[PDB]
Amino acid sequence: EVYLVESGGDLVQPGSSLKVSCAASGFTFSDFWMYWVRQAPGKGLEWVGRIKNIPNNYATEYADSVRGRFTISRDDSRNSIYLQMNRLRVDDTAIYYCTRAGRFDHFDYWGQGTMVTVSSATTTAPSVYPLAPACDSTTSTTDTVTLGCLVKGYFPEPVTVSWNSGALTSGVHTFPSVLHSGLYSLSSSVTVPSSTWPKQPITCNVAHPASSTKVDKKIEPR
Amino acid sequence: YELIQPSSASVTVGETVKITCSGDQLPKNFAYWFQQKSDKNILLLIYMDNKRPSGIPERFSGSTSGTTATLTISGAQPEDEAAYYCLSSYGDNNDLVFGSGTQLTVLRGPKSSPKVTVFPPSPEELRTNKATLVCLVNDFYPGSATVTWKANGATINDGVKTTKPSKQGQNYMTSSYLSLTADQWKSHNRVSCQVTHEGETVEKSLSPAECL
Amino acid sequence: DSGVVQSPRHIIKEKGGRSVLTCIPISGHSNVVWYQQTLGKELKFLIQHYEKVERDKGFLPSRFSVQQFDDYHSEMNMSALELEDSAMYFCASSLRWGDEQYFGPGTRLTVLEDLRNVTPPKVSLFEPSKAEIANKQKATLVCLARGFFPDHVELSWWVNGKEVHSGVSTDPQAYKESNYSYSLSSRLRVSATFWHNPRNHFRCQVQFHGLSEEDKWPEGSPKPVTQNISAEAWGRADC
Amino acid sequence: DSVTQTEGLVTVTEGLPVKLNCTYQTTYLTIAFFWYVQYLNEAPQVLLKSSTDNKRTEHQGFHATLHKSSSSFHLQKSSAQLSDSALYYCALSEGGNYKYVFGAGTRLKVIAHIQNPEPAVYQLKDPRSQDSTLCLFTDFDSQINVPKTMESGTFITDKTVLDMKAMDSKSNGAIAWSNQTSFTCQDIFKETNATYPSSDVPC
Ligand SMILES: *[C@@H]1O[C@H](CO)[C@@H](O)[C@H](O)[C@H]1NC(C)=O
Ligand SMILES: *[C@@H]1O[C@H](CO)[C@@H](O)[C@H](O)[C@H]1NC(C)=O
Ligand SMILES: *[C@@H]1O[C@H](CO)[C@@H](O)[C@H](O)[C@H]1NC(C)=O
Ligand SMILES: *[C@@H]1O[C@H](CO)[C@@H](O)[C@H](O)[C@H]1NC(C)=O
Ligand SMILES: *[C@H]1O[C@H](CO)[C@@H](O)[C@H](O)[C@H]1NC(C)=O
Ligand SMILES: *[C@H]1O[C@H](CO)[C@@H](O)[C@H](O)[C@H]1NC(C)=O
Ligand SMILES: *[C@H]1O[C@H](CO)[C@@H](O)[C@H](O)[C@H]1NC(C)=O
Repeated sequence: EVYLVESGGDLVQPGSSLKVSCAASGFTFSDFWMYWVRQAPGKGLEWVGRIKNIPNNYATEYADSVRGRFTISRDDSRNSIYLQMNRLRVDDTAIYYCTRAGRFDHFDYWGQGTMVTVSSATTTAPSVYPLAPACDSTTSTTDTVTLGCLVKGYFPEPVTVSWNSGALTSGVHTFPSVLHSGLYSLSSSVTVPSSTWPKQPITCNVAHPASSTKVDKKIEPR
Repeated sequence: YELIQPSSASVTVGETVKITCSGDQLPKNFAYWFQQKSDKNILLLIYMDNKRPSGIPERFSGSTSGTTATLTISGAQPEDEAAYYCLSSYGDNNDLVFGSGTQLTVLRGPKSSPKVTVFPPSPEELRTNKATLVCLVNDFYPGSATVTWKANGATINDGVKTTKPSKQGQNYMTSSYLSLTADQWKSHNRVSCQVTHEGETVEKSLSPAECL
Repeated sequence: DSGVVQSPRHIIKEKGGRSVLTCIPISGHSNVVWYQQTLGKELKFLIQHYEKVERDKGFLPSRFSVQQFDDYHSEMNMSALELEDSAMYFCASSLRWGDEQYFGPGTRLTVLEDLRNVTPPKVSLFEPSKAEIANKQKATLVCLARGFFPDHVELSWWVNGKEVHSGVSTDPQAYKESNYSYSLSSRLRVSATFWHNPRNHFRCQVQFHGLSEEDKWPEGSPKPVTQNISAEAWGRADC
Repeated sequence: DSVTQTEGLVTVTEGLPVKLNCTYQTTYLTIAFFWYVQYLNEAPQVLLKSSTDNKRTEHQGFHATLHKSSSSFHLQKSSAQLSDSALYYCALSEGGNYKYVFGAGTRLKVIAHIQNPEPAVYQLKDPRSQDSTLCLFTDFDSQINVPKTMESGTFITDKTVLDMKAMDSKSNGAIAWSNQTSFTCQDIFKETNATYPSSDVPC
């Protein structure tokens, strides 16, 4: 029941300032040093810093990558530590993770994280476009049929793409995003038996947490 | 300083693998091995370079000689194919540092073949005067297949973008895109997406872009 | 040297650990023997060596293998240490066969299950009692080092920068406050006149012994290394 | 072969005599017998050694004459100082095997003698941490049996003697502490034969 919840991430323009927090629950936040750690999309884990408790003068230590701009702060009264980040750089865009180190426990619990996007761009609402074949390219083994949706035009944090509001879970295929001209894009496939969709609804429910993307696209035939 | 870790790794189900992390100050500072799955969850496998936490597979040993600690996955399993990061300290202030992580892959054996699926630009898509051709490829193992598009039998090298993900327990995939001027596709003739699956000179061609 | 030398005098390690003891015999003496004193003091014969590594074996554990050198330096190799090996390893020396042996300072090593259990103590200086001063005309300063593990401590009293023993009384052996927590108290008594003197300093120093070079300490907190923790107070409390 | 000696603790009051019994058992011609004194926190040092069958082998207080006939190297000391408080080892070296036999050992605890016992238990404080249930039992007779802890968080050490700057008599001590900040020295010090002097602070 030990819980670590990061909060504060956000997309902000370079040279900016972001202060993310790390919450705690399920133990004596008291006898533990806490640390900060970010990770770039395809990049590995990168340690940011650590902050000891009071008996250790709350000593703070930061990696070289952010020694002069990044800072950590602890708030025992709330059982939390924060990260004040200034003069931010795109290369700072990452998901920050906070862990803990006790007398016997070491880096066991990690929080979900919190996304920070440092870029000179703005939330570019996504656009979903139905994907459908049926161009009987003579050599049809159409044992099944596939299709999906082309979410394109979004850039913020990850998004969501369901099908028939969950009902359809088997035969789905949400691939990894793609960086295109500063704008993300992503498609989602689904494979059913030939005689199942032109009759049954094959709708895809796209979402984009950034900007209320309550989208639904009832994929009709051509 | 810097911690070395092999860029990747490969072990066959049942067998055993060995990930090495070389650290100049290893002899002085402890090591810690973490596991990161496609899900992006951080998992502490071993700590104090050789003491595994309860709840973790006993096949995860963690020795460490001189300046090189090692994670050892005995009888490697499928659900074990993920990222592995060694952790340690350095300097007087025991600064912390991770390795360049390692990407071990678990070989199964069932060699499947490609399953391409091209998709012509959407009507509304063309509406915006844009032609983004999505060519997918499913159910295949193992080697990555370079999905190269072609125009009338002549490769295409502009506005394209592909990946090589792998999920669906024992099932690899890809999403080789391809943008195009609405007045390029409308005025195109043979949009292709040649896939090249490992092991074979594979060429699922599926020469698309013909009807209307 | 005309005196046996032993090193190190304190070794804390975890199981499986591997340490080595050393002994510099009295110059001239050829006969060198290693002894082990276990819980309560029962000198037990390990392995004896005479003029180089010629030997008369004993209960010396196969894991431990000692050899002599040219200078006659003899070391004791400890490997695969176990909680049972926790002892006081003395090294004695002597001349020709049969006359007066000489024990070195000894190396007290403690093998533990969990190093993380090691921890410095907490020194607290408790001032005298107004009563005592009035009635008995004396001032008794009580010192109480608490919550520390390897009872590898040595309390010392320091008045005015100078170490003192007259009137000092430290506990013989540290008590086991808990299963993983020891404690040791001591007391010092000085005249009610000396106590009252505000220009008089009193310091209780507790020399604790922890890990060293081979500091393989968990990266989650401060390594408890050998250290000196103290507590000091001056003269009469101002009224 | 063996060198057996008293197994008790031999508690003694300063001034009275002492006598640790040591007998040996050897198959070879003994070369020399010795007595070792190992003081608290110190390596074992020779106290005295002998080879003749009658030489009141003397040293910094102790004396012990050997007697082959009855096989014995008994040790005794008329007046006993508190400094004598230590562990004693009887040993020897015999021919043939070259063996250097050692005695089991004998602990020695000489206690003090208080002229005018003034039993009293005070409660001292600690300017540092606010918590501090400390008690000091002093000047109580050297023969009284200091009570023992009856509950956790509490603790009563063992009596200990202190002889301040050579001026006069010494003093027996015994301190106690607890977490049960509800208790008082009188309670903590169960079975009490003392005065628990204390009151409000002037000024
Ligand atoms: C101690 O003995 C062990 C035998 O297990 C050996 O590996 C080691 O090198 C020896 N080291 C020393 C200092 O004697
Ligand atoms: C270490 O000490 C702590 C506190 O005394 C105790 O809880 C623990 O059981 C000991 N051993 C280990 C392996 O934690
Ligand atoms: C610690 O206490 C436990 C009781 O749970 C006991 O079994 C064990 O022997 C003790 N260990 C130490 C090192 O005191
Ligand atoms: C600890 O003891 C050493 C040697 O006795 C002494 O030099 C040093 O000053 C002591 N440390 C403190 C803090 O008193
Ligand atoms: C020998 O006699 C003395 C004299 O009382 C006694 O103290 C000692 O205990 C005896 N030896 C043994 C082994 O009891
Ligand atoms: C106080 O006594 C000990 C040590 O002070 C502590 O562990 C315990 O929790 C307290 N007493 C009780 C009854 O809990
Ligand atoms: C009780 O016992 C003692 C031992 O000190 C004796 O001196 C005295 O008569 C009694 N004193 C008190 C305070 O009971």
